[PDB]
Amino acid sequence: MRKFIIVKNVKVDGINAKSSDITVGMPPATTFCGLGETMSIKTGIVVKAVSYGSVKFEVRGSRFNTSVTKFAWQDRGNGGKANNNSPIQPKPLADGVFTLCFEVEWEDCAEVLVDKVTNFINTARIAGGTIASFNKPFVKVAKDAEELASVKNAMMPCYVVVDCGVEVNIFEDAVNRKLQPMVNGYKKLEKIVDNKHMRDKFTPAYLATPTYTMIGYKMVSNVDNFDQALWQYGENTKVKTIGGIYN
Amino acid sequence: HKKGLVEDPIYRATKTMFTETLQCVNVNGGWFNYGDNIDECYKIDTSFITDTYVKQLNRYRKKLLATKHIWFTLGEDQKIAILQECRVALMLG
RNA sequence: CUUAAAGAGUCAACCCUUUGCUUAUCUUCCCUAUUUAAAUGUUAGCAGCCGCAUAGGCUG
DNA sequence: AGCAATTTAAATAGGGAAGATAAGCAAAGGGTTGACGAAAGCC
DNA sequence: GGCTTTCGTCAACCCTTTGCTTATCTTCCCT
Repeated sequence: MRKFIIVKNVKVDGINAKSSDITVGMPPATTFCGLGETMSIKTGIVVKAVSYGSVKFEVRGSRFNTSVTKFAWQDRGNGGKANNNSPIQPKPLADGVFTLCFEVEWEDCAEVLVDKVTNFINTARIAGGTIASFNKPFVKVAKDAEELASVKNAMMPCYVVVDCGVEVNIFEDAVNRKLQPMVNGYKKLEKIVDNKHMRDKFTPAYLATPTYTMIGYKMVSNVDNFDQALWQYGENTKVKTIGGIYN
Repeated sequence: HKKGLVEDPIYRATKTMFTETLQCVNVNGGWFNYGDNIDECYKIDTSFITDTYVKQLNRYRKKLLATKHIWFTLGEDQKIAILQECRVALMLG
């Protein structure tokens, strides 16, 4: 027995489009799983999965180059060079209207759940982008599978993410089978021995290289199983769909 | 006259027990029609205090008092069916 | 606590000019629109004269 | 002061012409966006 | 003894010019 809260038409601008070194565009499912665990921390409603779809999404720039951001002189000790233009590190920006659907388990009324999600989203930040606007979130429940599809079709219109898996690698199949690659998680390289320059000193830290899976965009109504669009934190330091690989 | 209606999806998802569902039955489930004359709707006179009404209320309340010890020994299924019978007899009367 | 955290792309402008889409065409033959039937619904609310009446009565 | 009838059939065919051309210029700019390493005054 | 400023150091490209998908609709039935 499943419960969901849907925030439709989440207009967000200033999204850090740099998903990884080789992916620029839509934020991956690690971003929205991070947003889900962020509310698990601030609001206390513990979130299993998030199904996110893109209503609108434009990467700022041309069709072959992204619009770089005019950097500001914010480091310490480079005064005197501040009159000249700051050097640009690559961070593409994008705008996106999203539709989010969080699997939550809740025991109180739907009004306080909607208010808690609204108070989170008013202080949230989708992929480094300020949430410009969002409709009032609404609670829908998936008692059975037809009710699961009711929740699924309540995200209309949006293009959700379905996992199609890695056959050999990322570049090969992106040309061959023409699917989109995105960060489904990370791979740990080395333990980090210096916790002085970090957010926490006690949380263990690892250098990571983003693993990618290959995904497709399908409209949420054309997705047969809603579990193939709900991304959640898998126990391989990755994220994964509940329904597995989309067929 | 009519049963309360619960619009809440989480409440419809989770509520199972007798009181634990009944605590979710609010005034907004059909009773609260429009709500602009609430203060006149809750200023009340007490002209019921008569002979036969008070003795009937006392004898029935004490009847309930004496029998409610078997009510807690019932199961959920019993409570639901017994209260359905009580509601049916109440609309009948 | 989401490759989290952060960032002003600004400016400027003469698309010019020119032009022959002309030419000739058989639309054409054919043929049954045929047959009915109450306008009823009171189908009219008038003309004088008795009067102060545009109140009320009478006359045919 | 509303009442206005029903069915039945709507043409078969033959044609939609090719021949020509479809300009040549000249432009299309760069100006900022550099981090390590190394002298070298300076607390 | 670092420390913060400014000047010197080290380079060198082969590019390509839209789809990705493509929207949540009536049979029984009796009141």
